[PDB]
Amino acid sequence: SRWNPMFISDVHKISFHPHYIGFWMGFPIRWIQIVGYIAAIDIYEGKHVLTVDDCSGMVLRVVFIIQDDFSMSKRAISMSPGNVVCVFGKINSFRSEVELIAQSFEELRDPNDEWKAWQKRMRYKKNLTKISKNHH
Amino acid sequence: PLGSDSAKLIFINQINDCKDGQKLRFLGCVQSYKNGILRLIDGSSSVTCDVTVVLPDVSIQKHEWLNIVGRKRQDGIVDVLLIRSAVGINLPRYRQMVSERQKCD
Repeated sequence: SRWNPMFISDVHKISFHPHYIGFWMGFPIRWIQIVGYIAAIDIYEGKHVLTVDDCSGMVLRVVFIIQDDFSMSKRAISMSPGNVVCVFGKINSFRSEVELIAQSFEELRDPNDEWKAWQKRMRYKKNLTKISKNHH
Repeated sequence: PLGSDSAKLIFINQINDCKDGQKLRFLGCVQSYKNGILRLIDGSSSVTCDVTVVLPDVSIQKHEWLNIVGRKRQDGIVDVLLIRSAVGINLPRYRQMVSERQKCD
């Protein structure tokens, strides 16, 4: 569908039925965008994981599959805790804790980029909530 | 070192409304920086920030704005974990969004 800009706490609320897409307020969700600062960096075999916090009450593990994009993966571990990133990716529900498989990301170095991201997310959530209430 | 808990985005004037040990994120204006203690203010409110373990590698200018992520030690004192300059930030829009995030579910 779209790029669904979401808060991390809401990402953790998406419902899955294991048996490609999840559902948020009844809406099918696959591709999502999140914005927050890097709380941690963990290195795994074949993947780098950035834990991101957007202050929504939950943090999100963002996975960079090295072989899928060596370039982006390199930029990912070049980051430092405290850096703010805008990540676009797909939700992964293999484990009990959902994670985001990154497709692309950009570091946000303009201090104003974050509140604009919060603004966009509150507006998006409000609109989807209204639609969901009118159709249900 | 930051912990896996999510920070509560608040105003400095709300720090004393939170529990000790809680991770907090807030913006503040530099009033003074001495003896490992950074004093930040926002309007009539203020907070003492311990930056002894996270000494910036660049000089801090009086009245500049900083984004802080840290843990509340006790009323009026925060142990800093992360510091970043908020230079050029649109304060009115920033406070508007902080308020909205606290009010919207």
